[PDB]
Amino acid sequence: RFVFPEPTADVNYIVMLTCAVCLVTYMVM
Amino acid sequence: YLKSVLRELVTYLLFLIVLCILTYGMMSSNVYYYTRMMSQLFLDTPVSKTEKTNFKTLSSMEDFWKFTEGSLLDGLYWKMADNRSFIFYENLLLGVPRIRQLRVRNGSCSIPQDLRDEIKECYDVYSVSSEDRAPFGPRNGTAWIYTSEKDLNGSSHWGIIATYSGAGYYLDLSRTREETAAQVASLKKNVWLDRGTRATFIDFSVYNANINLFCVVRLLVEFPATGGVIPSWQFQPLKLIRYVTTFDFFLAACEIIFCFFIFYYVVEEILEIRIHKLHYFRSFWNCLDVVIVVLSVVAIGINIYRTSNVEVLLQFLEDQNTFPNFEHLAYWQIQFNNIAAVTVFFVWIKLFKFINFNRTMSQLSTTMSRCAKDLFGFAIMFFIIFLAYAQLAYLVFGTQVDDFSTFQECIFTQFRIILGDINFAEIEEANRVLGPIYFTTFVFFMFFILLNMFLAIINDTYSEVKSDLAQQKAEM
Amino acid sequence: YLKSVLRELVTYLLFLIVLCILTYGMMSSNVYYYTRMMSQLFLDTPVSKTEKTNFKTLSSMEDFWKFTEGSLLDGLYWKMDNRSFIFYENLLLGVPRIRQLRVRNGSCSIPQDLRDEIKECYDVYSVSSEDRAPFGPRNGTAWIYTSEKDLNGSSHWGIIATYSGAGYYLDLSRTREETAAQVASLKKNVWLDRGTRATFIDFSVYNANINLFCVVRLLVEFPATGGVIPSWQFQPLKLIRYVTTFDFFLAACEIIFCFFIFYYVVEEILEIRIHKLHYFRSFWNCLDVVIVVLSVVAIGINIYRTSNVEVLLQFLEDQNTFPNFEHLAYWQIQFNNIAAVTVFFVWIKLFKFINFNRTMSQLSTTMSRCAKDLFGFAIMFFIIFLAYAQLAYLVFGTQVDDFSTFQECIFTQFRIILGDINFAEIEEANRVLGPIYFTTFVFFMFFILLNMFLAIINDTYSEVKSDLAQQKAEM
Ligand SMILES: *[C@@H]1O[C@H](CO)[C@@H](O)[C@H](O)[C@H]1NC(C)=O
Ligand SMILES: *[C@@H]1O[C@H](CO)[C@@H](O)[C@H](O)[C@H]1NC(C)=O
Ligand SMILES: *[C@@H]1O[C@H](CO)[C@@H](O)[C@H](O)[C@H]1NC(C)=O
Ligand SMILES: *[C@@H]1O[C@H](CO)[C@@H](O)[C@H](O)[C@H]1NC(C)=O
Repeated sequence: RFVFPEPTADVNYIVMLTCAVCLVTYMVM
Repeated sequence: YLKSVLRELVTYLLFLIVLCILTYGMMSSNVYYYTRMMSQLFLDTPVSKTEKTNFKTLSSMEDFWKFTEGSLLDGLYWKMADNRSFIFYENLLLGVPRIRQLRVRNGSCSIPQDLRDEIKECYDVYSVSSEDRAPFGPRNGTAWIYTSEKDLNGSSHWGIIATYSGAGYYLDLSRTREETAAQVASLKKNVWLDRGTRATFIDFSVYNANINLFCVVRLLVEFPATGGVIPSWQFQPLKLIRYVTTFDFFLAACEIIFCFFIFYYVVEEILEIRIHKLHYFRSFWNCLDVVIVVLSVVAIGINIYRTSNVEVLLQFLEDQNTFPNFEHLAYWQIQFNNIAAVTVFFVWIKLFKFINFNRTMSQLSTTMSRCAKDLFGFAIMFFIIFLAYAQLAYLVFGTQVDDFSTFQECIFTQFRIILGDINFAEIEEANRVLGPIYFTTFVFFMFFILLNMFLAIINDTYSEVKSDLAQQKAEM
Repeated sequence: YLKSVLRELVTYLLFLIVLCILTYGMMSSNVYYYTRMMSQLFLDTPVSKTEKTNFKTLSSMEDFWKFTEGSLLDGLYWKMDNRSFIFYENLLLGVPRIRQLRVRNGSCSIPQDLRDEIKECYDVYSVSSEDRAPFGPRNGTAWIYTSEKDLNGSSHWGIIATYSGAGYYLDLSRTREETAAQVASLKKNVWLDRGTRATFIDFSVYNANINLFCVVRLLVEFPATGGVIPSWQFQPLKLIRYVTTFDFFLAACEIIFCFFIFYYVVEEILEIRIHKLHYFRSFWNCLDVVIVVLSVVAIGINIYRTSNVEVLLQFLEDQNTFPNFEHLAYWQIQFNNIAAVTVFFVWIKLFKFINFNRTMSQLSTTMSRCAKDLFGFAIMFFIIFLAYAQLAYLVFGTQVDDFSTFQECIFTQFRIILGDINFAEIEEANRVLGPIYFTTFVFFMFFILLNMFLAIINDTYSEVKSDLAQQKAEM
């Protein structure tokens, strides 16, 4: 029921930006 | 105290002169002219008598076809039973050259349903997922059959648009000009470069037996999905038969001396970190040591893994009618050169530890070390503003100017604007408004405010340092 | 203020006037246009009507053979035996000479692996590995080695290496037809083989209107990797000085300069015998010593040069040979360099006397007290500069031809500050670690090292003003 993701597309920025914003606000707080 | 400092300085000076000898040996006399003549022979020659276009300014696929059966064949085969070819009557062409193609399949791109009446074929951008792996055209030989990366002894390349695999449809050319011309004509007739193609590689090598220096040539042409042609080139000189003359033995001796010096430094570092000062990182003269040691160890490992893997030369030397694979050696040579350059730069920077022999040099070092903190504190804000301008320029001008097309290109363009190396025409014609505003505000706020605040901080720190040393010395 | 300093000032002004006259009398106009027309005639002219290639853009050996039989013979011989006038004013002296330097086959060690495919190796040019044997139809002097002492030659220091004065030479003729036939026969019997490493063409003209010989030397180098590197040298000389009254005036000025130099030498020698022994702790004394030694060197060079005019007399005895004027041109260039350096130093010596009021004194004191800190920081600045230059040499030293040599790396780094470097070539030479070097260098030069010089100057100037004000206001 679990599938290894394929190296399709190029890259996604939504998840990376959200994680970076969360880490930065955590550090500042 | 100073007695051991003398020994440390002597050891560092010996290390420095050994490294300088090694770098002078590795960067020998003028091999610049070798690559100069090769490049100007292959990159600057017009593709034909009538056309004024060359490889550096390719525009379409027909230009590539003209260049292939054209300037390339003229610059490859030189006349002087099926004799070899000497390119400048000095450089020997090893084996045969090879051409290779990377293409995508038809149907890897879903067009909207309401538009599936006027158009029926869409070719995706290059990706290993969507790469074609099927025969096409007159499927006879290796030019119309997919060959795996491991069956081609290939590797990735990291071109400009994307990173290309080591597989594809390849063809090995011949030793004489007539055979190669016939092969290229047969490829062009039974159409080989269709809309599905995405990259083309041409590889060969030469020897130039006068000096002892191989040269590997690789030409890449990229066909993006949006249309157009992007050419690139790569000429690399190598040395794989090192031990010939006395200077080679001298360089080998210097290499083993360098290895012994690195081992000595590693032992000293471990011994001093083990016993005392377990924190050890509040100095900035010990992080430099570990950085230098790590870089030198990586360079030694790369050299060991590179010089011992010369089996391809042995395979080529027993059959000189086949394409020699020299791309891996060129790649590792480039990596070794980069690492060695960084290491020698840091070794030179390390010299600042010993220039303290009078009151004039001590106070300058004290001033620099004291103002480093404030400079970093202000540089954080400076870089935040710099990146704000860079991202604004990337978002606004990024699709029209050819100089803001990527974020790093925006950064480099701004750094060039600081030097006054900018041309205002393109930045203005791209946007009537917000164009002049960006340039004017950037120049004003960068030269009138940010550049002067650094001077303010540095001058205040230097003044206070000099005044407090002067007061302490005059009142003791 | 008193008589001694006034005497020193008067003597210095007289010496400066003498030097100004001497330098003005040797760098007049109409000397630039001479060499300019000569260069336009010989360099910019296409090798033939059907080709756009000239000497400055030679690319192969066939291009060299086209140039030799083409623009060279058009620019040397002009029609009115008869003599040749270049621009109807410039007279071609004697005959031109061509000379090649080559290495010997077998000057290498071909690796054992590839010994079965390549049989010929010719090393790069060196004195220890140069050919000394006849080749081809070994009858004339173009197929026989002639030593340096028998050619009255000397080194050249070309682009790639320093070439010897020997080689295989040929003296051309006075008429175009004979020279063309000679070059045709020299090309039919192959004279430029794979072993050829350098070629020289030499001649001279007179231009009797003004009194100025011109010596022309063209060099073509063939690297071991294939290709052609051209270079040229046009140099005007004066060897018949005493023709007019201005020449006698210049000779009198030269004698006066010699007397002044003797007086300065005897004064400096008389000073350091017992009086202030080891007085080298002053700037105005080291400057005087430098000026004296440079002037003595220039006087010695001039004496050793002007007494060597035997070549001119020999040529005038027989005007059908090759005039050998290369040594005179070399020594003239050296003398010009020395004269320029010494005139620059005697000009900057003027700061010893501009102290007539308090403003000049304050500025001089500030400059004097800035020297130590500026030198101490310049040591660090040049350490960083040399580290960056070495990194750039190791990274771009084979593709960018602005970093192709260490001194070229230094000059390119100095030009980067002025912002006249393309940055397009160093971007494609190395996509990573190329831009990093550029950005880091710009940041550390413009933001950290200029402001440090300015801060040092500011602090020193303020401290000097404060000290001088306290000294003056507390009498
Ligand atoms: C590409 O594939 C489509 C089906 O998606 C087909 O209709 C079209 O003919 C193909 N084009 C070719 C094979 O050139
Ligand atoms: C790849 O290398 C092997 C030897 O390891 C060789 O036999 C083979 O021919 C090479 N591949 C090609 C396509 O030549
Ligand atoms: C050049 O040197 C090689 C070295 O053995 C020799 O075999 C050859 O005959 C020489 N001459 C020529 C024209 O190659
Ligand atoms: C070199 O100088 C001597 C000095 O008289 C002269 O005899 C000789 O001819 C000169 N060499 C040549 C090649 O002319």
